[PDB]
Amino acid sequence: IIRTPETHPLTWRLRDDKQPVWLDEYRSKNGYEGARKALTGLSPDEIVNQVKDAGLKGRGGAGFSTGLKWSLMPKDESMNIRYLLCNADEMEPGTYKDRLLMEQLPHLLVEGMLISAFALKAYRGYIFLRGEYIEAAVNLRRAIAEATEAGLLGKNIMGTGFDFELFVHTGAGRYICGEETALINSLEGRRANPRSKPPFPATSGAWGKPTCVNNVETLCNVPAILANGVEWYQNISKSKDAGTKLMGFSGRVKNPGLWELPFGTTAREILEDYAGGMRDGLKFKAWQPGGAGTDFLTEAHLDLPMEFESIGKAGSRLGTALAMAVDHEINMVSLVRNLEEFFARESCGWCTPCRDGLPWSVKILRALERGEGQPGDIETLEQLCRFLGPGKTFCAHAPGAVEPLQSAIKYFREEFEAGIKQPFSNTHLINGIQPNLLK
Amino acid sequence: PELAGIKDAAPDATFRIRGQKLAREPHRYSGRTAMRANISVHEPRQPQDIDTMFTFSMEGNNQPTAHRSQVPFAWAPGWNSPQAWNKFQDEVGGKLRFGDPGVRLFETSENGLDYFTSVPARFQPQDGKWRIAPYYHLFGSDELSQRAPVFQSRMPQPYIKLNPADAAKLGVNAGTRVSFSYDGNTVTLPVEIAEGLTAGQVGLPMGMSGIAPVLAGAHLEDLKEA
Amino acid sequence: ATIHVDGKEYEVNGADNLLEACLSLGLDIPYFCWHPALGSVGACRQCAVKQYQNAEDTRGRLVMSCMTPASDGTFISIDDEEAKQFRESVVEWLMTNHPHDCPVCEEGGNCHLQDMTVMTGHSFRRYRFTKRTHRNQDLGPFISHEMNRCIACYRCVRYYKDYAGGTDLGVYGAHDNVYFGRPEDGTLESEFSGNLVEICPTGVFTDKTHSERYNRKWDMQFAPSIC
Amino acid sequence: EPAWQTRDHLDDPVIGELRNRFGPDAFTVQATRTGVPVVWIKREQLLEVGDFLKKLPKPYVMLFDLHGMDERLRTHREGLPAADFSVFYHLISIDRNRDIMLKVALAENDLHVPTFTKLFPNANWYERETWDLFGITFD
Amino acid sequence: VACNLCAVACPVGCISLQKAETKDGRWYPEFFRINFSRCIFCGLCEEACPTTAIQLTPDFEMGEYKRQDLVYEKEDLLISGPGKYPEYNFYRMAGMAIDGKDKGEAENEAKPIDVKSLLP
Amino acid sequence: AFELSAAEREAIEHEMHHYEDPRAASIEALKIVQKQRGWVPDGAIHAIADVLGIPASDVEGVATFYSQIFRQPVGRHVIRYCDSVVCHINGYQGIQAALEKKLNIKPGQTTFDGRFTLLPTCCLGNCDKGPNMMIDEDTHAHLTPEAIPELLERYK
Ligand SMILES: NC(=O)C1=CN([C@@H]2O[C@H](COP(=O)(O)OP(=O)(O)OC[C@H]3O[C@@H](n4cnc5c(N)ncnc54)[C@H](O)[C@@H]3O)[C@@H](O)[C@H]2O)C=CC1
Ligand SMILES: Cc1cc2nc3c(=O)[nH]c(=O)nc-3n(C[C@H](O)[C@H](O)[C@H](O)COP(=O)(O)O)c2cc1C
Ligand code: SF4
Ligand code: SF4
Ligand code: SF4
Ligand code: SF4
Ligand code: SF4
Ligand code: FES
Ligand code: FES
Repeated sequence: IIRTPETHPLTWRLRDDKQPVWLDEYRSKNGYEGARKALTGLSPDEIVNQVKDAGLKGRGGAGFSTGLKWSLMPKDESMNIRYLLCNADEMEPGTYKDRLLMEQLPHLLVEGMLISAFALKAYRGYIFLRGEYIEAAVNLRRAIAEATEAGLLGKNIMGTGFDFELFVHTGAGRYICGEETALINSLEGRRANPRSKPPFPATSGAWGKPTCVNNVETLCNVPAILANGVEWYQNISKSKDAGTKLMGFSGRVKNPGLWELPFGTTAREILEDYAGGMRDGLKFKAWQPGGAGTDFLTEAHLDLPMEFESIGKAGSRLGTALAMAVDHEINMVSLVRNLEEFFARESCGWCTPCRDGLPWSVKILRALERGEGQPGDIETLEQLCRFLGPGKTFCAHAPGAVEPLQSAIKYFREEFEAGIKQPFSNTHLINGIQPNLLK
Repeated sequence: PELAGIKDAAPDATFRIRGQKLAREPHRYSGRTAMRANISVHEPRQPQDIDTMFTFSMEGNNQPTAHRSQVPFAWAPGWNSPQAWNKFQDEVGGKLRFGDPGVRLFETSENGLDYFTSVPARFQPQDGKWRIAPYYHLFGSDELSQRAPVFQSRMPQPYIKLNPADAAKLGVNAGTRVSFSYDGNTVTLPVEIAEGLTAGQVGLPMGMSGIAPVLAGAHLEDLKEA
Repeated sequence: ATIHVDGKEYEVNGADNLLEACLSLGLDIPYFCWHPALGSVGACRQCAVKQYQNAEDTRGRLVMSCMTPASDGTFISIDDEEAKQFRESVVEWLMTNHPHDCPVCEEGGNCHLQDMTVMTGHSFRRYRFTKRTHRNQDLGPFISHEMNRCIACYRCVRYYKDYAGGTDLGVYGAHDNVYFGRPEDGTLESEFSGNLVEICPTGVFTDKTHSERYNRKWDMQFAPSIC
Repeated sequence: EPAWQTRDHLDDPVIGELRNRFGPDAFTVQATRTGVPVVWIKREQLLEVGDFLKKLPKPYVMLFDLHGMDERLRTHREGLPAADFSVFYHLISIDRNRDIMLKVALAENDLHVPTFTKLFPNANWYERETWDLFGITFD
Repeated sequence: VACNLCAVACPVGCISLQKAETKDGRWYPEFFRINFSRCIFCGLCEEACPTTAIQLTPDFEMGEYKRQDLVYEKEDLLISGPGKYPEYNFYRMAGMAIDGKDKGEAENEAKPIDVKSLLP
Repeated sequence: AFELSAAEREAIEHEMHHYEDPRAASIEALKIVQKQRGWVPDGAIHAIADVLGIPASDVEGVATFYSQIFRQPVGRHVIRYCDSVVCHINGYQGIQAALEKKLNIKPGQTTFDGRFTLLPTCCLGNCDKGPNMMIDEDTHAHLTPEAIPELLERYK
């Protein structure tokens, strides 16, 4: 499969031996041309407007418009100090795209951070990277040193006079750090509790300054827009969501990997034409479209385009667009128990429904796994689904926690009902006291 | 006449809330026929309060809407914690509903004072005299709070504070005992080294046992290692 | 500002949030993490009300009254069925790990958690699993520590650190193992650490000097006095 | 609807009869959980209202109860007339299997009500007890 | 455990007690007196007791010569066994640590997990 | 008794040079102490707090918040096996059983000689090559229960 720069703006300059592309090879393959154009012939407001009308949406999983998020920065000239943060955390299970994007193409991320910092007038930039990506950290630090040596970073970048300093901040292993306000709290050396919005980080983010947080893939989509134009980016795919997207199927498939596809690609082509379908002797049962925090979908939803609006109307979310396939061998109750165990142990502990209701669901699913389920357990799980939704918890971690549980209850209720064997008992008999025999 | 405002600090003993006094104890006060039953099984006469508007019983008023400023305790039905003060306020976190108790004795004067001309000279450390620098302690300087037995475990052990230069001049380290005479009475204390204390001064814990608060600003003689 | 709570019109201060505005009007909304002197953080999720967009609105949306401004022309419901169910569910979640301690707890009869458990109408337990436990710390001669009773409302750390300026109290740990205390055993160094026994809505921080000769709040004879 | 629900009992025919006889503004209907219509009557119309209830087609023939209430400490008096004290009259019609509670509001200084003894003779002891325990004079 | 629920639930107010604590930390009544000349034998204290400590027993023969002797102290009330509830123990339910029962050793309790523990 | 080394103090101060607030170097300071000594001992919290100018309670809250900062002594090599959903589908349970059989310990425990510390961990971002594990700095993919005893002997 040939990868031309016209249709694969992100993964065309990859090497077949999975080796990182350094500054000489990156600049040979049309490197920093968008950065040169943006920092020489374009105003920062012009770059922000170009990103806004290019239709670039957030690649983290929420789909918010990048230009709209950039336009919400304050217009005051007294707010000179500004921060641009790259969310290289990628702690969601089933997500491995930023690792590939930063282990072998770090200069694309560096160029995108440079363009976005010039557009946002961001005086400093940080890459909030997870601590498990050691080789990605090494490659990013080497690329930053190479760009500083070549004058692409630091003071007086290519004669413009714009000063930009880029740092790499390694995390210490917590899933909630990927949330943008919790990312800002973790960057400030605090416990990674999220913050209430409003105020949004564009108004008062890192250290009270205007701050913009963007995913790795969004900032990697930026230089192609700035180098090839808005009209080229709008014409990659004939869908509502513009540009390409890193999609891929994982989990007991023939070719578990990652590819770059235009928006509107149906999920069957990713599973069959790219991942090779399921393995030998295993048939399809379910799939999660966008990582661990998304609703399960059945085989009937496999003929659906991978867009935000299409998966949103199906009762799920596009998410990171890295789908995971569940075969018939995997028990749904055990899978949901594993998911909820992860979600409960990665709670930040700030708010009551997540902190005290996810362990209840975990214990219920543990009992259902061992056949110790009792009547009212599935009702308790449904009540937890209703009361851990959006607006009820302080952040969006717990709605994403209860999405797979409620989708698996909706689609595979016979597996959850098979775990209820024992009669409900909460009390023991106390000798001398007759119980209130409720009927 | 300068203390004439103390009449309005609280209403007199004839003050009533719709004819009844203000209760000192909650409505569910217990053990009234047993708390004194070991002394005598006959219940004693309820203590009369001729001095104030409060009664030594629950036979009184503690309504949050009662027109008064003196609230003995906050209780409302359904609110047993200190959050019942919300029920006792006009707005939550503001003032009490019918004004806070207490009246200022004087207003702000129409005209001010003159400038105090007497600027003191700078501190000069004289040989053989040690200026007493007061060190106050929240647990130990107030007279009656020292008598509280729970404060002894919280009260610091009393040392004397010395500058590093003065302690090196006297040849004393941290923790050694030095003896000094004030008003012809020699007392001994251990030493801590106070870096921030200016030389020529010695630091003393005011209000402790044997060290009066009147010693602040006084001088010390013959302060030497015991 | 003008708000409409449960079909009744009220005039409030627009600078206030909905929780303090409704509490100033005599309405009873359960709350844990909010304090009048500390501000709003939206942690405990107990103060839920149903906000409607306009007067002709049936769906509404559950919002935190402590985090929602009492702006002019607001429409909310406290006694909405879904809001009552959510507040009862929050109390129930707090009760899953709470120890069976009220007879031997100095906060009994003076406990905000007891009052809000009764206020939401939650008296039936369906949780059957284990309750998490914690070791206690020695906090000095004045404050007794009992971390089993904690509901993780963050009022102690907010008061002690942000308000009182203390440094030796903090929150440690993670998801449901959040621990509120000192990094090591020792006396609380703040001169205003004693206000924790009223700031804490549970019996975690208690008056040790009172706990020596303990009696319940209803058994006390009180008077207004000056320190 | 449960039996303990708060009701105004405005569908009671006695409310319509009182409205037709004395006017809509002559009394105030209070919503309670007593299960009976509670009607606040002016003091000067109490004997007229009692006579009208006594001469109904299925009349209120028994004075079930008559007593007082000290309203001075009552905080939740929403939907109620201004009253330092009040006197209530519980009357039963056996032919209707119904009952009505009339209520008269009294100021603290003006604690006198016309006597009900000319209509119901058990009001003698009931008014003596109300005078004894509340200090309300019955003229 | 000297929780004082029986004293406040008494409509006559004829129970008086004071909480004391042993060195292990368990609560107990320092004294416990009941004025039986006032008691109406209504059983509200036994109903209010969360530990089944106070109990009303089938014994009516309580006549006395002097009214002072109807004040029963703790030495006249505390019996040698469990009475009508032979097995209930409040201190196996309470989270408070006492002698022979540490944190996590009560019923439906998990062992305490330190915040310094390596498990996520 | 704890004392920060000169290299540790220099690295921590250089980390405080990177931010406009010295508190922002707390996670990196804890990671520096952990890299130098295997874990973060009790006096290291007060030492880092004294260097950074923040309370020790803040440092302790940060250290106990993050799972990759060890506040208890660990072994000379830390195995971190993924127990998330994709590695559950790919069968991490056989890997965990093989590790528990070879090391004769439970997760969260260390070996008797202090050689290995077994720990579950969140998703390692290598789900397409699952199951995955992370020994001290090396990530191993495509794990099989037969290859675990061979893989463990190369970490002496
Ligand atoms: N590995 C990953 O990348 C993961 C991604 N996610 C995704 O995260 C999503 C939730 O993201 P959140 O940030 O919690 O919520 P969100 O959807 O409200 O915010 C997403 C972005 O939109 C911006 N935004 C939205 N409304 C705004 C406004 N009015 N003003 C300014 N900025 C505004 C925010 O600044 C933020 O950058 C989930 O839907 C899920 O798909 C979740 C878990 C892991
Ligand atoms: C619990 C939670 C975890 C998240 N983790 C990540 C993450 O690891 N990486 C990421 O880019 N976004 C993550 N996000 C989404 C961010 O909040 C935010 O949308 C993103 O970092 C930047 O937005 P963008 O997609 O417009 O670039 C997470 C959100 C939540 C609620
Ligand atoms: S839902 Fe609540 S407790 Fe859970 S991670 Fe978000 S803020 Fe923290
Ligand atoms: S803190 Fe409150 S609810 Fe908890 S044991 Fe004490 S009195 Fe009971
Ligand atoms: S110790 Fe008390 S004040 Fe602190 S979080 Fe827990 S319940 Fe709230
Ligand atoms: S039985 Fe006696 S002691 Fe017990 S509550 Fe009744 S009157 Fe009081
Ligand atoms: S007898 Fe029972 S109710 Fe009374 S104080 Fe003792 S434990 Fe409490
Ligand atoms: S009081 Fe509003 S969420 Fe806690
Ligand atoms: S699920 Fe194990 S590496 Fe992602």
